[PDB]
Amino acid sequence: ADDFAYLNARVRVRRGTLLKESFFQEALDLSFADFLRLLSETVYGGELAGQGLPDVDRAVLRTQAKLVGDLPRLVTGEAREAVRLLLLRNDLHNLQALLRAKATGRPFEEVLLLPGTLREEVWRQAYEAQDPAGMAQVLAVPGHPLARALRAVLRETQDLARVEALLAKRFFEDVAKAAKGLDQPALRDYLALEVDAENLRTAFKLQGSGLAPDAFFLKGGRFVDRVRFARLMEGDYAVLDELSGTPFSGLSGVRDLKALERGLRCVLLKEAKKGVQDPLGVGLVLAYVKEREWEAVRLRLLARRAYFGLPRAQVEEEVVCP
Amino acid sequence: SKLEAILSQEVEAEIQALLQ
Amino acid sequence: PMEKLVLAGPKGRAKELLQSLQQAGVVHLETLRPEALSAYQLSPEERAELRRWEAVSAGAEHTLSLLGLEAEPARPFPEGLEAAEKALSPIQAHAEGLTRQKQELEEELALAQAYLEPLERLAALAHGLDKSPFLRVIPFLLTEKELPLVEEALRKALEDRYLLAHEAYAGGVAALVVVHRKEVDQAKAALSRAGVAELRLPGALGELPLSEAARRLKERAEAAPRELSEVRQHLAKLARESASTLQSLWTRAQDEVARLKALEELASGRFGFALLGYVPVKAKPKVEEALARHKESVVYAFEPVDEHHEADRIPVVLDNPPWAKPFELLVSFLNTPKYGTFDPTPVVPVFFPFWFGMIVGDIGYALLFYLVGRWLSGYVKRNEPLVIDLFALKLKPQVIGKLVHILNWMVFWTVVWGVIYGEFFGTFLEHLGVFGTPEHPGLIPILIHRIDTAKTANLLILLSVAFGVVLVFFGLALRAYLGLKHRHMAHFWEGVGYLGGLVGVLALAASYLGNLQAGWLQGLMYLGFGVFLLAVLMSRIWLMIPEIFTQAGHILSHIRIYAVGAAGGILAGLLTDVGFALAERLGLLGVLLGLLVAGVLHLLILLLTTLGHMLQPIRLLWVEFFTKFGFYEENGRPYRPFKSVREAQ
Amino acid sequence: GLIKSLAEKEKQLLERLEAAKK
Amino acid sequence: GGLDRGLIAVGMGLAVGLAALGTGVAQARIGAAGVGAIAEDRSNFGTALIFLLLPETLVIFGLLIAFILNGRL
Amino acid sequence: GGLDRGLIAVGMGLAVGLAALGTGVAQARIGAAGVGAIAEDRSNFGTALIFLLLPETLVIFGLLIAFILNGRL
Amino acid sequence: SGGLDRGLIAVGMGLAVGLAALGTGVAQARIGAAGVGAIAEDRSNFGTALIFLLLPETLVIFGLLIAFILNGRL
Amino acid sequence: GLDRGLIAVGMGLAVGLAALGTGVAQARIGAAGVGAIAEDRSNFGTALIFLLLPETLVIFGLLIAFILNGRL
Amino acid sequence: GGLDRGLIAVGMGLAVGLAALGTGVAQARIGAAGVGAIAEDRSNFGTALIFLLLPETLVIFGLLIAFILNGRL
Amino acid sequence: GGLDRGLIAVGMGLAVGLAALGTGVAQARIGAAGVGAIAEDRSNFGTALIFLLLPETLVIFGLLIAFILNGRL
Amino acid sequence: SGGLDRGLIAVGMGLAVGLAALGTGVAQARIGAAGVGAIAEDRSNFGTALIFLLLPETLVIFGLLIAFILNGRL
Amino acid sequence: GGLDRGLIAVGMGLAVGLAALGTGVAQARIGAAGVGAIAEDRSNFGTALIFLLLPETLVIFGLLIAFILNGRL
Amino acid sequence: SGGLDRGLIAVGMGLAVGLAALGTGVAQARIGAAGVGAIAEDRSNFGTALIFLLLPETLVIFGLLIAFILNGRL
Amino acid sequence: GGLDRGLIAVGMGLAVGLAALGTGVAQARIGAAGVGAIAEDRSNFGTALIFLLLPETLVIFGLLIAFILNGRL
Amino acid sequence: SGGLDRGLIAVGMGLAVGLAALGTGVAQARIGAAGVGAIAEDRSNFGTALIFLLLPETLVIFGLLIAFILNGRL
Amino acid sequence: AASGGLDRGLIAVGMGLAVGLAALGTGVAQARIGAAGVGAIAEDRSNFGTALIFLLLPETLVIFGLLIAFILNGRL
Repeated sequence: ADDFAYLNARVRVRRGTLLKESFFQEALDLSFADFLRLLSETVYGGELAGQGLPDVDRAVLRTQAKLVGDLPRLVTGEAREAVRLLLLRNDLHNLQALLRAKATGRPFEEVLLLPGTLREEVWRQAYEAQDPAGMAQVLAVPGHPLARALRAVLRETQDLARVEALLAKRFFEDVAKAAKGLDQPALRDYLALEVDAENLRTAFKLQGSGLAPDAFFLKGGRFVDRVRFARLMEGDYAVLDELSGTPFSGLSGVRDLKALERGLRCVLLKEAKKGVQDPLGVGLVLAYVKEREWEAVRLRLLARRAYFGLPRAQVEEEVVCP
Repeated sequence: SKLEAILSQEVEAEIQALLQ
Repeated sequence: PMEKLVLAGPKGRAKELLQSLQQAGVVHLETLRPEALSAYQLSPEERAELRRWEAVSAGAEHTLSLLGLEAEPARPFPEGLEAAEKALSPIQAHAEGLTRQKQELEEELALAQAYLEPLERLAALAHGLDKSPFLRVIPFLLTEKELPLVEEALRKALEDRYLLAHEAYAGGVAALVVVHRKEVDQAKAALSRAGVAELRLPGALGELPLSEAARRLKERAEAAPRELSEVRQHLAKLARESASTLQSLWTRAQDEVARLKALEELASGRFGFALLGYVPVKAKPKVEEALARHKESVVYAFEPVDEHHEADRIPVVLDNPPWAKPFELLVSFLNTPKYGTFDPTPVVPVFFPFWFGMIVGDIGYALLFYLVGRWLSGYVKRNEPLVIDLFALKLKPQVIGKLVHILNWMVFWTVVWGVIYGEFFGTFLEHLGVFGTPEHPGLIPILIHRIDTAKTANLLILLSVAFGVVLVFFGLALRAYLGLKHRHMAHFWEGVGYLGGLVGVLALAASYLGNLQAGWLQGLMYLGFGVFLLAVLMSRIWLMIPEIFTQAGHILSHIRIYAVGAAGGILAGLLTDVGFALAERLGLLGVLLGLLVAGVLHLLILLLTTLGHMLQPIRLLWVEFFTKFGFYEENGRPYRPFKSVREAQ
Repeated sequence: GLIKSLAEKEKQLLERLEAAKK
Repeated sequence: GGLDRGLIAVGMGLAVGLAALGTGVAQARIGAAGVGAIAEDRSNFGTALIFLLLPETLVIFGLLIAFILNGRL
Repeated sequence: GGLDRGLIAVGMGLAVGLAALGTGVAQARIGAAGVGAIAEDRSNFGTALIFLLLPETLVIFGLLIAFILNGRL
Repeated sequence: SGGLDRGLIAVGMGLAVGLAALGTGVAQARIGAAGVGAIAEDRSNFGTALIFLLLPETLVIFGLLIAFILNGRL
Repeated sequence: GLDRGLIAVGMGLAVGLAALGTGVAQARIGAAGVGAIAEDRSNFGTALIFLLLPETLVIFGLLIAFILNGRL
Repeated sequence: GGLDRGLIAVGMGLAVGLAALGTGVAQARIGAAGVGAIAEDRSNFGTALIFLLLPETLVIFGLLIAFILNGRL
Repeated sequence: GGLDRGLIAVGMGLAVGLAALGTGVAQARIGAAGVGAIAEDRSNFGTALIFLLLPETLVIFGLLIAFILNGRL
Repeated sequence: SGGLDRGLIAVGMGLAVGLAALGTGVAQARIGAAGVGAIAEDRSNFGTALIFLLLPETLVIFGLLIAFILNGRL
Repeated sequence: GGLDRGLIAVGMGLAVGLAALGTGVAQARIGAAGVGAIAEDRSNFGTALIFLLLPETLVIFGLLIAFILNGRL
Repeated sequence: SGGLDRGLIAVGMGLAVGLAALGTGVAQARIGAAGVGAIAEDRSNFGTALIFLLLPETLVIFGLLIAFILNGRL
Repeated sequence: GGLDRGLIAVGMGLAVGLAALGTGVAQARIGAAGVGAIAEDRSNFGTALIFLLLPETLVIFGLLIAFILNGRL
Repeated sequence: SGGLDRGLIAVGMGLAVGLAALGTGVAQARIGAAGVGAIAEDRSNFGTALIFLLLPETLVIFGLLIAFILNGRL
Repeated sequence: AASGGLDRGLIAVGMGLAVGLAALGTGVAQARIGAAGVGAIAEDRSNFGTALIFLLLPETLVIFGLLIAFILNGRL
């Protein structure tokens, strides 16, 4: 424990059973019965306990609770402090997605959960509550850091676009506070890139709604700045049509938050995949967590394509990151 | 203290039911 | 050697028999099959059959894994695809149902045991005030950093006729507002303005009094582990009721999909069904029997295969003689040779057991190893798999016969070196004067007194280096030869270049660790370094200038047959001699203690050291020899015959 | 609190006397 | 005799001890990685053992020199 | 007769001192992995302990040289 | 030299216990930090964490063995 | 003479290296213990047990130093 | 005849300086953990200070031997 | 004959130098935490100085023995 | 006076400055690395970064004091 | 006299000892990476042996200098 | 032999400069990697990054002071 | 006097030993990065060896000096 | 004696250059790893990365200066 | 012993110090610089030149120690 020579041997065993790209090529034209078949030959076939869309979804959820959600418990000390930050970011995604879904009135099955620290039945229990302050109470029984943060946000404001923006500020303040001493080169580089992408998402969430750039901007990034953020929040999309040298150069002609989130998660995956060059540090576990997280998003899409029998051509853009 | 001072408010709202 | 292979390829003038040809062509199994020109044969009805058979295969191994089993082969399922699907479907549905029960019992228990502590804290912070007819209670969780914001929110919203009891626990606070019945809506608004709400208890238990809700989490958390034990017993019983059926059905489905997948690799046209495949020359008599029944339609012949072109394409399988076959275990996991390259397997039985005998060199240790060989032989003889779950070790009884053959060769060299060193538990027969030398002469003269360091070290250091010279030079001769066998001059120059450089390095060392002379050394040295500098300029492999120091170190690396042997020898001696200290200082109790303590220490250091003694010999082959002739530079195609999964029983 | 739960515990005796008086 | 025998013994303690420190430095990271591979899949035991035992040839080259020096005492 | 009786004892100090140090460097990372592996699944006790005890070979080799030197003293 | 003879034996004793105590402390550093971290998940890990903390003490006992053999010559 | 002189160097090595080795053990153990108490105040007793058990290395260094002090 | 006072003074410098070095290798980490705790909750001050000052018994043991040796000097 | 005064001066170099090293390794990690804390919230300055300055009690014990030895030159 | 006395004073004097200058070099690798990262986060951190970097420079002044006390004995 | 025979032996202890210590420093990290490669895919084994046993020319060249010295003794 | 002083005075110079040179090397290693990384994020950070790099270079100047004081005595 | 061959052999063992140690420290990190590169893409094997062999100059320069000193024994 | 001067001055030179060369090397390790990474992110910072790699090479030049001052005595 | 044997003796110890600690110095430098270079080349082969330039600059340390060893050998 507190040794990446030990943790990365456990991660290497698990990388051996990450899905091959031929799966996503062969699975694409199947019936739902033939998709269930092909999936039951993989690592996810241990958690298949039925033959409907709820059983595929539960198999993907429960497989990743075992294969990703345990990574902070395997280690102790400074290695736990690096590896836990990777999963607390997914808990922030999950919390923000549920706050938005509950305000829209959507079904809990029709919102995406990424492999953070909590289990499905706790997010399910929190979503069954009546209000954001009720979600904050269900996250308090686990003792989770975002419970304490969300109660402070809900003392400042009730308007949900601002609740999302203020949760992101409290998380990345707590991330910087936790990470800055850990002596990992791959982690500090990835945290800057993660904050830059969250500034872009913040300006799109607050697009044209009236603006206060210095109040909403997040510090600790590199590639995005107050001048580009302010113009983005005025609706001047030229700001990210203008980029050529930074990793985000390639968001040119993005005009909705679905096309943004599809671009951001590919460049943040690409930059994490370089961590395979760090065999005895945080880079290898960072790579694996992003590879396995992207594999679950592709499986989520395929299962619905095969179930509803949808035309293939449009989904092929949504399901690659080449 | 306030644990006795509530006896003139919410305590009195229960104690008033005996005369109804 | 790797086995000599040739191309089979039956053809004919009628299409329809090709499924019968594939059937006999899997009953005898000899052929690895490429695509005969390219893959372009299938039908939509054959796709529907392949979908149904690959569904039976996947559904059977899936439900075997839900049952905690593994998909090993068995007797094939007797008849019918319709009966295959009708047999599988009720079993898979029961297995998935028991796993679905198990998953939800896990999820209920997990959520209950999380909420149970704060519910017990709040039920102890309450005194039955929840059950009051006249007033009401609001439960919530908080932190001491922000409790004053809740007190202020209540102070502003209600006229100080509320109460707020609390208790701290790890990372937080259990909190309990109390108010008159009219004012609960005002308390809920006050808490909301503080960023707080009522704690939602997980199930429909949210409607119950708090002291009545806490009891249910406690009893469910106590009861659910017994229900987990019941569903685990039922799922184990379902395995006993259905394993043999599933094993048989998975075996059938594997063979059916093997035929239907292999069907795509035929070429097709106006008459023909043309097949292609590489076959071992010793296997041809079975292919002849498989095709002789079909001479009513097939025509076939075996074409010779070129070793130059397609060498990356021809399959590799090994064919060593019966004394060398068991030693394939020591090499076949490292790489598969390319076709026309060398197979190093027959070099393993001649050097590995001999170096193990040189290292251990103790007759008493060789007898302990012989008793392990007798023990393993009992599993071969009874046909029992050995299992040791501590190691995840399982050996099938046919693999134990491979280990026992290797161990008998290791015992033989260990006894004959043990008489050369005069060693039996180190010094035991040499204290007794059975073995001796001129300091205290005995019945049997010791041929090389291994521990007489000032008399024997130069002999055993030179003898160890002489094996290093012999195999390093032989591996470089194989590289020069295998270069010429393919006209590949970049391998020829590297082989003869390193050989000349090593003769130069040795002739230099011999001329300095002694005296110089013109004819025998000082000439041959300049020929050696001359052939090296030539081979570098001819090949333009500039890595030779670094790597000649690697090659010269691989000769010196063989001094580990002396070093680990002599470390094993002195340590075994002093443990025996500690036994004779106890036996000479004291009476009959000392003869008992001396034997006992020496035996306990010998067994311990035979456990700690022996895997090291087995490993140091083999890795001299695996790197100091196998890296010389290029064993790792390319991988051959593995031989994968078109066969039934039933393994011929 | 750690003493405030005992002050509310004494205050619950007004519901016990209200129940005992019928 | 005298100091000569003393210094020959210092050369032995320096040969074995400082080569024993080399085998120990190697087995630390290898055996933590081995215990972790075996923990995630119990079939990794044989590969983890081979790599753990390979560094044991460094404490033995230190012993070789220590025994060649003890031949003088 | 004295300059050896002195220095042979410092050859013994180096031999067990640096071999106890080399064993401690090995056990540090291996036993820290072993505790975490057993805490995750208690069936790891055998595969944790075997990897912990194989490094004790180094201090046995340090004791071997020290008990040889003790007779030459 | 009888003075240096007595003197150098005490230097050999100081190195024997000192370097084995240093080797034991190097082992206990990483093992005991994992032990504390495991007991902070689950109080039932105490017995195995204490076994692995105390097992490394064999190193300093082998140092004390040689130091007491040497002390017998003073 | 060089017996008093060089025995005092053996006393310095015995306490000094064993105090060094205790400090190495306590460095990581006490950083774990402070973090454990900061998460749950009930972890204090086991934190002091694990922090003080390494002091058994200084007692072994001091024992040999007091045995050597008997040769002066 | 001053050579024994000469080595007694080296015994004092080794005792205190090498024991002063171990208590700093302890508080490096114990004090970094203390400043990190006190930043996130100021009630951690007393417990962090007990732990940062407990490793200071290794430097009072160094001085004990250095003053015993000054009694000879 | 001055092998007292020479080796007393070597004892003084080990007393201050090896204790100055010991407090330097303590301050390295403690001060890296303190510069972090005071940049998160400047009200941490007083406790960040206390934790940085307390390890300076390991070079005062080095100087104590160095000055005691200097009284004998 | 006398070669070994006058010479060993220069050895003790070299250890006093060398180990103390080594010691203050070990503190500011980490304290100075934290300081330049804190100034990259905001310029107002410059004063506290220099104060924390320069305190550690109180170790080499103690090594120089003992080396100058020894240099007076030559 | 035997002052050189003794010092030649302490030169041999340095030669094999420091060379044995530097190859362990290499294989610790090359071996801990190597077992991880074989854990993801068994077909890596031959390359992971080649790299782990490549740093072992440093102990064959230190042991050679000890044998040249053993010819002068 | 009693004539030994210049030999030990030269060893004192080597320890004084070479071990204080080691001290500034440990300091500049971590400060300079943080400085190079800060200048790669923002080219304006060069002034503070270079001042912090060049400030740890006063541990090697105190080593030279003691070595040149000792050079006057040989 | 008669110690000259002794101190020459001490200087030789120290030259090869510290130079073997220096290249072992280089190969530890450079060789783990090569096992990292080759497990991602097996075309990296050649460039992984070029970087891994470039540290081998350090032992060659230390060993060159040992053979120059051996001519004085 | 003149032979102890000659012999023992020459070990003081080995310490002065060797221990200072070790000081430059421990600086260049972390600075040059950051430099290669920064040049891979953007080739424009090669001049900064080379200036920071060469500045640590003033440590070995100071040890080399004391070694040439000593060689003038030898 | 005779001082005109000890000068030959300790000049050879000084040479082992000069080259040994200087070779150790470039060994510490190349360890991190070359692991950074291998990663940069495995990402993009256009990094090969800049990686090799940075790797070979530290070699000046062993050459400086080796210079002092050849100055000492001239006195032996």
